[PDB]
Amino acid sequence: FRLFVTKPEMFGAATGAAPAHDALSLIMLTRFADWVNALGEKASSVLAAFEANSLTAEQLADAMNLDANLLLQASIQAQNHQHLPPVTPENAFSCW
Amino acid sequence: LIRKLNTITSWLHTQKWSVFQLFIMTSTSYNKTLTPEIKNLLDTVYHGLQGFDKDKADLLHVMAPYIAATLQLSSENVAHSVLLWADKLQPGDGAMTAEKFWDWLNTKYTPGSSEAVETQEHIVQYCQALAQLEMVYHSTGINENAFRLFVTKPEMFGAATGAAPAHDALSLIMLTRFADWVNALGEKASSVLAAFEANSLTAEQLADAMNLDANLLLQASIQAQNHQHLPPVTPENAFSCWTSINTILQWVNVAQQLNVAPQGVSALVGLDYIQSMKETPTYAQWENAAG
Amino acid sequence: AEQAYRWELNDDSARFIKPGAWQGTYAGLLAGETLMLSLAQMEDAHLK
Amino acid sequence: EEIDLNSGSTGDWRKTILKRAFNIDDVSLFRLLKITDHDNKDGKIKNN
Amino acid sequence: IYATPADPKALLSAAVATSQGGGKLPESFMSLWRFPHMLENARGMVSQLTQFGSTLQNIIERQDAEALNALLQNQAAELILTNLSIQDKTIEELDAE
Amino acid sequence: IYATPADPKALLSAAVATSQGGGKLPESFMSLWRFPHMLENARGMVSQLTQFGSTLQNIIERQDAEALNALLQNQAAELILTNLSIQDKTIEELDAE
Amino acid sequence: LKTQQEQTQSQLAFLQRKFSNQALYNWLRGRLAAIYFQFYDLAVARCLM
Repeated sequence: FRLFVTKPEMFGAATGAAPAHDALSLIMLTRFADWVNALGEKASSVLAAFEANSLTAEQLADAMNLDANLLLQASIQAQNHQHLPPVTPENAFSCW
Repeated sequence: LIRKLNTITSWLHTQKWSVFQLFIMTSTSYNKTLTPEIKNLLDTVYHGLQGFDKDKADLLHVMAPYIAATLQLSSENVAHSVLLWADKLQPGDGAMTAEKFWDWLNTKYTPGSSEAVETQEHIVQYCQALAQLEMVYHSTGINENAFRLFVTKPEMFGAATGAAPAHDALSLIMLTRFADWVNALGEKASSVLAAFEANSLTAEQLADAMNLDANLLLQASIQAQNHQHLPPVTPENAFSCWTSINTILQWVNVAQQLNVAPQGVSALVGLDYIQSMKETPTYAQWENAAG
Repeated sequence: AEQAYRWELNDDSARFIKPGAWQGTYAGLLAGETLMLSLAQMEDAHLK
Repeated sequence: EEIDLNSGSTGDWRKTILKRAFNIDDVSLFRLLKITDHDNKDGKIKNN
Repeated sequence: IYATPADPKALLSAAVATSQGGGKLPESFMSLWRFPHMLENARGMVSQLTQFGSTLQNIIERQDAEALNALLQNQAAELILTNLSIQDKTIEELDAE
Repeated sequence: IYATPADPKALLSAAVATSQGGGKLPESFMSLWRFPHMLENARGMVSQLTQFGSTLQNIIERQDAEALNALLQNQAAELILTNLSIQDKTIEELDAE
Repeated sequence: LKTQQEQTQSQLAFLQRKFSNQALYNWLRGRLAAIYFQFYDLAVARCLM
């Protein structure tokens, strides 16, 4: 919560704007929390890695019990097609 | 391999753990990252051991309650056992020891500062490794002193004698089945495990523990000794080594299942077709076995 | 007390109270008890 | 007919007859013999 | 084909820790008091600190307990709602019968 | 012939103890202090030791209590799972009906 | 019942992040035990004096 208020940038905010207080934003925070609890026990390790740009595919793989290659290929597939917030190797796992 | 997969699968299903629950325990991955929990361990051991002299006391022993403070619900003896196991296993991209660990703490560490020497990674691993072993003690639920015997002398649980205690799915289920065996002994358990420490543990004594006839155990050990095993069974190690006990016990379970003495089991196994290629068993011998 | 100790013996290199009893996580509890160990130690060195 | 009721022994069909008759293994049969006669030092039965 | 709802999933909770550390020791002062008098003064101060410690601790643990208590009351008061409706449906059932 | 499941078994738990012993008495020191003064000094120190004692004890007993609490919430959260699956099978029964 | 699960898990989540943790008492007892041993040695030294 402290991370969100300090660097709203990392939750898709304008980066020059105050962290969001909107219904959309509230649901963002909720789906974030539910996602974290889904991580469960590894969550501290995950969030810690999310603090740095340390967080990667292959590692979230060990966290969510999914195949590493699944997440890596997922990242590739996200990076190739155009999204409203685009995805590049540099921001794929640092920005939520 | 098929036998191994079958056995472990059946065991996990028996004890209600998913494969993942087992992986996080058996395997040597150890994701390196500075978690708040680990930061807290490092802080407690840093401020805790500020003044330490190799001469006055053992490092591990002074250190024990401090890491026990960081891990969830572990006693001091538990923590020490965990440390011996740690130093035996050397868990890191850089092999780790309580000594190397302490060296890095006192040398390069500073509390409440995010940035640190990349060596931390190796050390971070060490920490999660400790937690891992902790689980093994709790997960299998072994007697505390027993767990300590396991880490101190894995030899008596059939290990190589030159190796660090096993961290395997096979050895973990062994630990579980041993714990369960001790609990089957129940009240007599302290007397039993104590006797197993020295060579005090004998048949007739284990007999009084499991409510079985002493002669049943004695005949079982004899019959195990007579036949050749992957780990052989000898009078000297029949009840000092756990593996010999598990074997002799297996002889008991088979015999009690067919409602016959170990004597009968010997004839039955004697009827093996390749083994009796040398001396072909009498028809009359088969009649005897049948009777 | 540490300083007046460092005065009564000519030794000025005496370091008997080390940071930090207080801890950020936790209320900062056990700070006091930890300190009274540091004081007890100081009194031991002084008396010997 | 001498019948070997020793705990650790395989004996004549007679031992087997005793076992079917009583539904007992060699072991419990030996204890049974010990309750029959405490002076029987060796596992022998007169068969009478 | 007869549809089977399959299993009920279990729920997960995250265990996360706070980390805070301090430098921290402030610069010593040279006191015009002799060693024993300052020893016993600082001793007095330390007992007063520890006393505050255990008092503060008690305060927190009691806070946590009153909280857990509030949650319990709130959520029980929420279950009684559905129970009331259940009852409405069973009297409806008796009217059908 | 009708097979009979027979007589559900009891469970056993192990009661085992720790043994630790000490040397332990350290070599005495000769104090430049007179008897009554050192007597009351050791008295003060020992009173502080007993105090650490009762605080430590309280801490242990409360540690164990939080452990028991955690155990309870976990095992109860486990039972609600099978109860949930049961409810679904009884509504399945209502559909059969 | 579904509500009840979300009830219990919620309570359990509390046990996790309530200030009085399992961990808090673990560190608390650990440290206080270390300091208690050291302080015993110092007080028995006094008594011997």
